[PDB]
Amino acid sequence: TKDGDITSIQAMYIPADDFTDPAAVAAFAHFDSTIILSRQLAAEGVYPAIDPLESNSKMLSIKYTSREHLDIAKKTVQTLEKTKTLEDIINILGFDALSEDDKKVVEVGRRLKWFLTQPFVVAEKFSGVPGKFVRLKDSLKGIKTILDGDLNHIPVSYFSFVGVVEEIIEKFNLDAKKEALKNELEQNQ
Amino acid sequence: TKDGDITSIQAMYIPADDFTDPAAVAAFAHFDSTIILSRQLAAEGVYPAIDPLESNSKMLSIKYTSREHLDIAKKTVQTLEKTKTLEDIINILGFDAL
Amino acid sequence: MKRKDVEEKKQNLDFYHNYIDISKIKVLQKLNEEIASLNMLKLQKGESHYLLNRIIRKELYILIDPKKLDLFSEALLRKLSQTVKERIRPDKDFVITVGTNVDNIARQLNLNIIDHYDLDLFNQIDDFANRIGELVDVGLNNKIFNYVSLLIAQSSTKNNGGLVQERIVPFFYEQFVKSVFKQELFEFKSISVIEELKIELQLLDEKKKRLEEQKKELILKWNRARKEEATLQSTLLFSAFKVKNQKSTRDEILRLSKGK
Amino acid sequence: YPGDIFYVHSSLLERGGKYGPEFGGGSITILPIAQTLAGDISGYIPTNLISITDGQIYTSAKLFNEGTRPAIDVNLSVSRLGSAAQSKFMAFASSGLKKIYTEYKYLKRLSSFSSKISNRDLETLQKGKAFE
Amino acid sequence: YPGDIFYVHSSLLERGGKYGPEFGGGSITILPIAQTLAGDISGYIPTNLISITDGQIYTSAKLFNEGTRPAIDVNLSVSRLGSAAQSKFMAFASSGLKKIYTEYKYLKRLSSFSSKISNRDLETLQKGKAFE
Repeated sequence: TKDGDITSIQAMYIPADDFTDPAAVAAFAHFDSTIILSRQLAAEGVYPAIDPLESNSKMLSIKYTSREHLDIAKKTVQTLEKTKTLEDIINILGFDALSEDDKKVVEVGRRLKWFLTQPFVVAEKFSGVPGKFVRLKDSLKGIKTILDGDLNHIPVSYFSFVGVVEEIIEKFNLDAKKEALKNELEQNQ
Repeated sequence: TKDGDITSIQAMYIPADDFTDPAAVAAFAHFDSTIILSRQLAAEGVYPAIDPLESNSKMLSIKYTSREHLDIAKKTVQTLEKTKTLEDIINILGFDAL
Repeated sequence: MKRKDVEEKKQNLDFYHNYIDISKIKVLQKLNEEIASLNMLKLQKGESHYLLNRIIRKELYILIDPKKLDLFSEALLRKLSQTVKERIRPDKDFVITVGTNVDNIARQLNLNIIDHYDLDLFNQIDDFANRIGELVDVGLNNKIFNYVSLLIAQSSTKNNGGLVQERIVPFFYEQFVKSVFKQELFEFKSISVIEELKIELQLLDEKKKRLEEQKKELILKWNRARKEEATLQSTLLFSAFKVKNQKSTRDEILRLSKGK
Repeated sequence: YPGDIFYVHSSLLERGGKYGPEFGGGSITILPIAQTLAGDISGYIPTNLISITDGQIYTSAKLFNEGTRPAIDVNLSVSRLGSAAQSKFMAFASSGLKKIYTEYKYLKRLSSFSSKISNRDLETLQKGKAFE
Repeated sequence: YPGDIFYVHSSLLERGGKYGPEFGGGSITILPIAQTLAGDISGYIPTNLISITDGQIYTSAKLFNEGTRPAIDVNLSVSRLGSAAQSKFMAFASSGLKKIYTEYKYLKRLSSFSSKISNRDLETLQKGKAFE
């Protein structure tokens, strides 16, 4: 209302995992968004374990959200789906059974998948690494930058558990400088 | 009791082989040994047509039987299960494939 | 939707699950046979090389489409299209295409299609090898082409998934050289069959996984449906009892309302 | 169904049997018919009637589709009486028919998947086809 | 079942726990037992009880038939307390064993071809069997 905003985030747990249950059906009729956590994603080490394909949000429409945000979201989701399909192909055929387009799609999908992980401020009292609060602008800009494959050279292991996208480039360049120094010192012996 | 023993041997009919029927679930709460008969095994001409793999007894332990009896029973059940597994291979690929 | 039908479906799924293991055993045995034969073929090819040595750029690219059409075959076909677009020129190279897919690929690239065949010809090695040997002898006598290679849209384990390929040429003179060509073609077909058998084993494992997932889904649906039906039946049965005792409830309500 | 739906059928069907000479000396043979829905023999009335009778002859819709006439399911049908209800010549003539039919059915079901069969398998197939 | 079957069990099992020094200072640990039918975890009362306790130990009939005693399925069993319920020495000792057990099961069920990755294959096939 004009007085303010009351936002609600409601946790639902249906015993026996039945989402056609009348309680689940009744509650889903009011949800404007869903955050679905995946056990497979947690097993792979993706934290938070939010599934970006099974979940949905009604705010990804033209009535509210800007066109570029919708384009970025759609491209990210379809790239993740194609990457999953190509990884299923890879696990049987092998990596070098794809063309260059498929390999680029796989690389972009992997970097998108590991870019979505993030450390939490509320969990830094037993993990050491400080948490992050990435603004929407930074998230959109970094996802757009990764989408075009502008960082496909940077190893995938650098992407995990980071905030803004620029920290990836900083870490990569620092490691490259240290490796260059070690190579120069290795040639001096 | 000190006066003697009362042993019971009770026959049950399982409707449509539905072992989760409430009558069967009530009955298994009291059975000390279950002997399960098979219509396929009877149709093969095998009598008394008792299924050795499905049936089990709580008295086939070391508290009541010897080491030799337990070893023989375990080896017999293992051999019967293994030959049951291998019979399908024999039927499909032939007895030479073993 | 009765428990009998669910039991029948689950027994069919379990039978299929066992049969897939049996198929794995059979495929492994056939793979062992194929490898044993291929070792002898390799030794025979080496001996034939030695005996030919005792008795002694236009390329004919030959492409072969995969056995079936699925996601793996489509990916391999697009990789083959990339490779052909890379290392084939329409002026200095001639392409022999068997199967609709590679024929369409060549026609789209407008390469020099000398002749077209049918995929079933590859099923029997003798006829395909004989026709290819006659064609290459005709081409070499006329000096149309120099090098000969074979491409099949099929993954290979030794290449980390790369397409199977080998340049046979280069490496009664005519009879000996023809026999060497035939032995080379036989070896290539045997290698293709070996890789196909390994892929088939992995596909069998995938099929077993799919069967287990189907069984889980069927269990879920049966449980939900039976719960719903049982609850409805119990409520409808109690409806009669609660209807038949309305007067006692109304009289109790009256006498409680009056009370003291 | 009412509470005594089992009683009204058991008391009706137990009136049939063979009687001694002092009590009539006759016999009554009963052939009740029961309908199942999609093969579900787990219904209440089919279960009661199976519990009461001495044997069951099952008719299968799958066997009807396959072309069998009559489409009697031998593997499901049971007759508790057995050769006791047969003449001596008939009992001698039909000693091991059920076993042959069972083996033939198993082999025929697996024939669509198997590739190699022994000579005993060929003779079993011949005998089963002749029996059908 | 009646309409308040969940309340009957929740108000019963919520009386256990650890209490403060001013309110008794002791504890009550509860180990309720529940029976399933042919592995059906999705039953009414079993799923009511799972959603009340702090984890479950699931006993498998397949392991019992195979001869494993105690027949406890590690994959389907949970303990929500985790290392918080273990002593420091036990938490240090048993750190990361469930992951190794699941990896060993995954490898065992999917060995497939005889091709071996590295010595790590023998490492897993050794430590997993030692754990078993």
